Amino acid sequence: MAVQILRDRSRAAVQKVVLGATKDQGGTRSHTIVVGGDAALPFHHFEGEIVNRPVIGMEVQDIVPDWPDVLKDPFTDVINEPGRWAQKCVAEYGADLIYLKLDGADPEGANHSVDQCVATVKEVLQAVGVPLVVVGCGDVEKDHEVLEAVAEAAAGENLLLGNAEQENYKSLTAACMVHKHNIIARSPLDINICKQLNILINEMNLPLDHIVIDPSIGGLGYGIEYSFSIMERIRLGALQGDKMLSMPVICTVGYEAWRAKEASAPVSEYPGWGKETERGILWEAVTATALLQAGAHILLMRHPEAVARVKENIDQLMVSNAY
Amino acid sequence: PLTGLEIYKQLPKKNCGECGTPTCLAFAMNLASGKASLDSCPYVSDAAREALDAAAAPPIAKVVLGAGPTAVEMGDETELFRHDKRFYHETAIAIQVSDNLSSEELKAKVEAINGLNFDRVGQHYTIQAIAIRHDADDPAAFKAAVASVAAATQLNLVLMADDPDVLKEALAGVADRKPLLYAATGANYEAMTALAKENNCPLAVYGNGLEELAELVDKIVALGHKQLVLDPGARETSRAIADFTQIRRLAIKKRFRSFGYPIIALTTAANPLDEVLQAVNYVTKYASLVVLRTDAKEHLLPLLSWRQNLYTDPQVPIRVEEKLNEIGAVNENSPVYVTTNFSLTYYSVEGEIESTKIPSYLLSVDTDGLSVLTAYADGKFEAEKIAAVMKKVDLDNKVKRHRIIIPGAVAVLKGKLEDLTGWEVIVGPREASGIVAFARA
Amino acid sequence: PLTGLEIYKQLPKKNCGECGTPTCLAFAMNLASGKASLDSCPYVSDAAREALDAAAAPPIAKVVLGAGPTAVEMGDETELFRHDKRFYHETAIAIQVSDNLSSEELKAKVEAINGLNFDRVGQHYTIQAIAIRHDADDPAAFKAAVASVAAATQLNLVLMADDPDVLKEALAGVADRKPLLYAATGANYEAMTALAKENNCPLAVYGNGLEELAELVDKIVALGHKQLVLDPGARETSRAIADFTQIRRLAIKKRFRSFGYPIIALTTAANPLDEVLQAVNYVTKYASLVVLRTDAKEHLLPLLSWRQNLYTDPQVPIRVEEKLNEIGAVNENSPVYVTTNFSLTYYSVEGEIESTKIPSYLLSVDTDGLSVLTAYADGKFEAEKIAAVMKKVDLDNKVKRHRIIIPGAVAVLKGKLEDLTGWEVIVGPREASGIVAFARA
Amino acid sequence: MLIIGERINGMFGDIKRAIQERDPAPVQEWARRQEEGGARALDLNVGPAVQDKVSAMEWLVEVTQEVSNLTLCLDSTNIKAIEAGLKKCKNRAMINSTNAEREKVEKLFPLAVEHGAALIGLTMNKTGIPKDSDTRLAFAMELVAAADEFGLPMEDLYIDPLILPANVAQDHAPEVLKTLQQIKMLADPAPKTVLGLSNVSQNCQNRPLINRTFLAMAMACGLDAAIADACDEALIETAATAEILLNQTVYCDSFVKMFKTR
Amino acid sequence: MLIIGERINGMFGDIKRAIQERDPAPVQEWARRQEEGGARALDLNVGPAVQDKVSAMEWLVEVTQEVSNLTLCLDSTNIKAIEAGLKKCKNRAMINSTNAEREKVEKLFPLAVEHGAALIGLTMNKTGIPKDSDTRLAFAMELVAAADEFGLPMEDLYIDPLILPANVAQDHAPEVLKTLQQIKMLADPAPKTVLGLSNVSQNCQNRPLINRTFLAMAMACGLDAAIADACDEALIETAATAEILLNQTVYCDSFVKMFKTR
Ligand code: COB
Ligand code: COB
Ligand code: SF4
Ligand code: SF4
Ligand SMILES: [Ca+2]
Ligand SMILES: [Ca+2]
Repeated sequence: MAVQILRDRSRAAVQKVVLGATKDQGGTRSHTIVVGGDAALPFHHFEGEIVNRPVIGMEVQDIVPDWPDVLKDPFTDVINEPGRWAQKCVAEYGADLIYLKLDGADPEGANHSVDQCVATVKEVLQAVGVPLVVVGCGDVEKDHEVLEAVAEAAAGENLLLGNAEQENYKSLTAACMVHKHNIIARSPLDINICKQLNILINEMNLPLDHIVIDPSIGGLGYGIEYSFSIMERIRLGALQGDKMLSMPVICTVGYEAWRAKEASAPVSEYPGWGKETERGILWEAVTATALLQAGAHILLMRHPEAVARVKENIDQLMVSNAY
Repeated sequence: PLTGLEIYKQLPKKNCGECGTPTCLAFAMNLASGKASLDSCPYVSDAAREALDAAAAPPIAKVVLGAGPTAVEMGDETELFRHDKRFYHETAIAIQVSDNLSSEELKAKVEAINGLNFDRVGQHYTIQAIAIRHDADDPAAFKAAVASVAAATQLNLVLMADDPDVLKEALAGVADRKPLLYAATGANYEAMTALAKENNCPLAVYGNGLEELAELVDKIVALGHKQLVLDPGARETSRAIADFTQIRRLAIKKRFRSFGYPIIALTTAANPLDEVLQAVNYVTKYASLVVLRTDAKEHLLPLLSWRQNLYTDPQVPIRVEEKLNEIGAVNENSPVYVTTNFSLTYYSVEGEIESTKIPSYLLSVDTDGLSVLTAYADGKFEAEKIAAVMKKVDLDNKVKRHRIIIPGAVAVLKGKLEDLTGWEVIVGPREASGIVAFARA
Repeated sequence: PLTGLEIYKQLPKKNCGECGTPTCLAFAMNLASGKASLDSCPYVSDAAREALDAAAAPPIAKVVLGAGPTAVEMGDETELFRHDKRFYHETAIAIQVSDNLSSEELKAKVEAINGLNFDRVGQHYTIQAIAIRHDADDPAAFKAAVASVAAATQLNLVLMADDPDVLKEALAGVADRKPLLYAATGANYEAMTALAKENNCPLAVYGNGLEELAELVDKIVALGHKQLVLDPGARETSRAIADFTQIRRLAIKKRFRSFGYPIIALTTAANPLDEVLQAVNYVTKYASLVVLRTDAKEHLLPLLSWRQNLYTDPQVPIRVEEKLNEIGAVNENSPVYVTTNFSLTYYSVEGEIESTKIPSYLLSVDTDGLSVLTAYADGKFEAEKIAAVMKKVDLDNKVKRHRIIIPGAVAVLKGKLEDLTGWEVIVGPREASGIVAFARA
Repeated sequence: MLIIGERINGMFGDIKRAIQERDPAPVQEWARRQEEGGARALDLNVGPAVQDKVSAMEWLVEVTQEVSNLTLCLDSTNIKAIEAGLKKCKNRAMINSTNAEREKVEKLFPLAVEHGAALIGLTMNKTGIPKDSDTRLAFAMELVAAADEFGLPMEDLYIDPLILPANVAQDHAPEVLKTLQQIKMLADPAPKTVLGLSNVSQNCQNRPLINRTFLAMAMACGLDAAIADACDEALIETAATAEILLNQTVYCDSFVKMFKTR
Repeated sequence: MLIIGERINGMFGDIKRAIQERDPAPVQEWARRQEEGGARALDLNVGPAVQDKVSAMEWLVEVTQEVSNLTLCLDSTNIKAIEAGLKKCKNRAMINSTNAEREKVEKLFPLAVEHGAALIGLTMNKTGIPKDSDTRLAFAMELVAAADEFGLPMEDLYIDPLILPANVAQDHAPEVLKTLQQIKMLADPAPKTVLGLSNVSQNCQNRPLINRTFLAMAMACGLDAAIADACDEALIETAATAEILLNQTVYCDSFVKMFKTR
């Protein structure tokens, strides 16, 4: 009789990407964060090692965000000061990373100068001691000028520059190599493009341990399952020896969740949905929670309480369930 | 669909040929192929019984939670991942309630439970059952609780009482319906099995770990009852995911007949917010029926949303209704944007325009829920098709000034679409994200 | 294995889902696959026996003629063409002797029938049975006839008489070796089947056409006698070739259970030479038993030779005994040819040498019956192997020289060989056809 | 293997313009270029570009069989357009295509028996293309049951398990092979099968390499017909070589040439 | 798809001369180019000429692993040479070959378990190579049972139905495919399958065309490994493409390059 624990042995594992660098490593950060290294399905300790837990990065912009009034409330005291904004996310809210989303670099909007964007990055580096994840605004020509200058000045800090798509990865990849930085590979919900993108970036002689996958996740109730399946298929392939899918998975759960009506719409407007306070918190929390079971290593969040409740989830999921 | 080795390994290995086949090993070949029946060989007994049962049966059995249109189906699954094949039966949601509570608070909470149904994305989310637990001192408080709730709500039920005598006395007036019997234990399974037997109700099976669960299940099954739901006794979410996976794995990948039944999960997180997130990990990891304690609309919405998404067939695309969708103010002086009914495409556009801040009409042409470019290639998106959708709206009367905006990706259509629809076609940006720029210009 | 159509057709049309499958059609899919047992559907009784038979039963059943070492297995065939797969059971040749002939004329013929055995090319050919017909006016003559044949021969027997009552009295003594009761007709099948049932003997079935044959066979099956050999009634060779093909085709490709039995043919050609050729057609056209009226040793050898050739397995190659075959009256100065034991190869050589009238010694090296080039490629014709045969074969005692001729195709082998065998190796022409000119020079 | 030429389709630039201006010359040329390639059948589709199908379908039928005698295959969804083409067909015909829905079955099944033509049946329904092969077989079994219903010879029934690009829907390719493999076992005599081979390499790098590779894999599972590009010499060779490896045609040193000159 | 390099075989000229005078250069070089082609395994054969099969086998092993970490496939009928080679294996190896003969099974199966190596089992005996797939499946069942009998990992058993030339033995090719496709019904988990691909195009015209065609056809039936020419670039692309069409690897535009540099 007896009960035989079916343990699926993995042929390979997901890469280990080191974030940030200390004084001895030519950086100025307080500590370093390592992601990936999983040897099985997400939180399957009984059939593989999960050496490093997933981390959570909070979004910080060089300008004030256009986020709903509900989301702006917990940051009202430091929302217009990037240096003070980052310090609160780390000390008060206990973030693992600082997601420096430079929306102010947008030529149409704030139109911050190249010297201003690099000044904001350096400001955050002097504020907190955690590793940074700096991405552009979304303007190809502008980001090519911004991310290049940021990488050159913050060289040694081992930043994680963001978003290097299929048609546009040439300028960003070269910057990461010269100044020793990591890079994010973003794909429009396509594992085929995702795999092909990691090849082109690697073919430029950039190590595979310096790449992190952005599947362009969908928010809860907005095609989150399309990204959920992809993140799983990526996770399977990483264990099956596919080195091109061995990169850790990053998720922009903050942007995709708070752009939904169900996250910020008042209770008086939608009585059937309930109070918009905790409904918005859980909207970003469930989004992150579901993707954690898909293979999310770095979660880019916004709301404080949302981060706290997800951390509690991670705190319990890292408890070894090994038989 | 049965391996020849699995068949041969059960055979006496005599090689007598009384089956009409020289050896057992060759007879195993003929069984996998289907050359002869297994009833021919007069030898063996329990070997032939298990073989027929294992070969011709699903990995996860099906146990219905009651009768009527309100009844839901649990178990019956063949996959570990949703991308391999669609997940069939959504997670059964049940809100728990204690019996030692006052009647006024009981009815007030039950009344709130009946309102736990939401409307979003043109979809309807609903719960399934209510868990009545026994925490009082008097066994007469439990029967006064279940009968009270069953008089207010019409949803399914799940009875939670240790002593079968206390349970049956509370079950008798509700045994004709659903109420799941929670739970059978290695000390009182005998009485519990008999109650679920005569009353024809599903029987929950409790166990301390994987081992005690498997040992108890076989005993209950041997008594004749096969309508069971499994409980590995996992109280922690990490211990849950591990145990919940094994039941799903061993039944599918190993044909373990002890774990060939759905799983009932119990939330243990004190904080209602932590419980919801803990419930997300359950509805994702092969749990069939979860029991919640928090009954807030603020909490049940994100849970029931993820449950719907996960259990959607990856084949069929999520689609919205082919009916003009008013954005913001409208007022008869607004932009009209043409798009398709694919839910993903529609909301990409809906989302972008809410952003624009200009009240807009959005016409999602019925393309069977396909993204316009895919529908385009199908030819589903045609000048004839889009023109006809303009008419059903009878929009031109609706808008004082006639125009419509086409997705930039099918810019080619605009002359032909313009000429037979009689509407000025402006070709918009290829990505809905540039809608704001178009509004500016 | 059966087909999805075969199941659905036999299946009713209720669509009641009692089997666990929504519709009857979808249930046929689960049967052809093996997802569920067919016993769930309570409908019909013959269909359960029809489906069990058709799916399990071979195209043609096997009925044995005789008992013990002298028993011959008829039927059991699955092929239309011998190149698809080999024909399994050879034709049962039988000789006919009329009863009206006097006791001295009845003994002299059977004496010659026993002498119908042949030895050719290292193989032995024999007949199988003797046919005793009834042309006499008195019924009692048949009992004296069969008794006269019973003591004379030990081969199988086949009795031919219309009346069962006349047949049973003569069957009494010889019913131990299972004779072939010819034949069953629609007018007397009731008494014929009953007689063949008690003695458990193969019952020949006659019918005027395929229709009357199939109808009558089914009548006998219902009585409980399956040991049947078919007779379409075709007396003409063109009719027989057509009919026998149908019996053979319908039983294999259409599962026609009425024709799922071996065939018995009757040579009707008056001229003895015309009869043998008519028999050649039959033994080529699926006939399992042909009755000849010729007892000449000249008329049986080529007929039995063709039967041997036709029923040879193509996959399994014919082999010559490894050894030395002296061509003509070979002296101690004549040549020695090395070759392989593949019969085709050896007679190619034997033919060329005898044809040129060259007395010689031929050494067919065992290569498991493989041709010289293949033996060489399969490492089966090493210089080592040929050298060993030179010593193995005892050819040295035979000749005063020590010279051997190698097939030109392995010309290198000969040079290598000379050293380890101690024989002078001459490389001959690549084709045995040049042997005459090689020996002349 | 029955190679059905796909080039005469209303999606191409030349064919589209040859319909609006009614130019027989390009249509006739492709009807001959595909024949030289090795195609013993031609697929006629009017495409979405043309306004009317009844006139366009009938126009293609005439000009195609004007210089060719190949078995014509009508490709459309419109029932009237299909029957309109069957009228002017002086040679053998092949209707393409139909699904398991009765509304489509009742209309096209007797239409194929009437002219004694072949009927390409899709293994799909109103909702969309099935994922698992078990569902593809389910719609296939219904096409077989409907074949024995309307009295249609099984060797004229061409089951189409459908094929999707190996980039967006790679997980369909092994299911199609499993479908084809089990199609021959679900019915005896076994129905024929046909694929839109060129669809498997849509938006894929090195299309011809993917096309001929899947063809060999499909034939190994039992593929009788295939709607692909006949002007691809590399594709014809694989189609020819696969016949030898399936022992369908007696081997010879010039086995490729004999298939191209069948 | 596992590619085992067939080039290092004694039947070839340059290999035989290299063994006679113990020249590592041709043996080591071929080990490189075959790995450059995309082979993850190397088949070493001493040849018929060499008198000392044992010592020559050990030489081939000791000089091949010096410049290659690929899985060595010991190709020898001599058990003594097989075991001797396994004693010199720096890494995991493969045994070629074993038949369904009980006398060989009891000697080679435990030998595979002892060294924890793979085992290639031929579906034959002393009689020779069968034709009918039902016969090949019989010997295959014994090999599967023998694997479980001696406690051998089922995925370490590489069943070989044996392939013969498509000209003189054309009727074997369709039977081999029917053997591969029906092999899955022997165990759960099912054993792996291997083929000596180059044999199918012996003495045939345009061998590379026949080789890669049959390889794709065999993979659809369930071919896991194949001993073929790793220097044939068209063959490697076929193995890569057919691997994608079976959904065994996530598709990308550079799928061939991901196979060669895997
Ligand atoms: C949001 C949506 C994402 N796009 C998608 O989700 C589709 C992605 C994708 C891979 C295509 C390639 C790619 N990934 O880039 C490929 N398919 Co598809 C293989 N497909 C599918 C998927 C359909 C999924 C669905 N529900 O639509 C299937 C596998 C079933 C599929 C099938 C087909 N597909 C087909 C084809 C050809 C294509 N398919 C495409 C779209 C593509 C580009 C692939 C290719 N390259 O060849 C083909 C179409 C281009 C062409 N004709 O050349 C086809 C015909 C293949 C075949 N022969 O079978 C077949 C359709 C018929 C059939 N079913 O048999 C897929 C997934 C795709 O984009 P969208 O364009 O709808 O919206 C988008 C939005 C967001 O940016 O803003 C814009 N926008 C949208 N609406 C509006 C606006 C903007 C403004 C201003 C408005 C006012 C309105 C803009 O248009
Ligand atoms: C009479 C006989 C006919 N020849 C034949 O019947 C053989 C024909 C044939 C097609 C070969 C090609 C061809 N058709 O030309 C091919 N096989 Co075959 C694929 N084979 C077979 C057939 C075996 C048939 C048999 N029972 O032997 C099989 C399909 C099983 C077969 C198998 C093999 N085969 C193999 C091979 C390689 C060959 N096979 C050959 C012989 C050939 C030439 C094919 C080719 N290559 O072009 C190969 C050998 C040449 C070489 N090494 O280069 C092999 C090894 C394939 C493989 N990769 O394994 C395999 C053997 C091992 C194994 N079984 O696994 C076949 C049918 C052939 O010729 P013969 O040479 O034996 O006699 C002949 C005779 C009549 O002209 O006169 C000469 N002669 C004979 N004895 C004497 C003399 C002359 C003189 C003077 C004497 C004193 C004596 C002369 O030698
Ligand atoms: S009758 Fe039973 S025990 Fe005897 S050989 Fe057949 S299967 Fe084995
Ligand atoms: S039980 Fe029989 S009659 Fe009823 S649906 Fe099933 S197959 Fe049809
Ligand atoms: Ca076929
Ligand atoms: Ca396989």
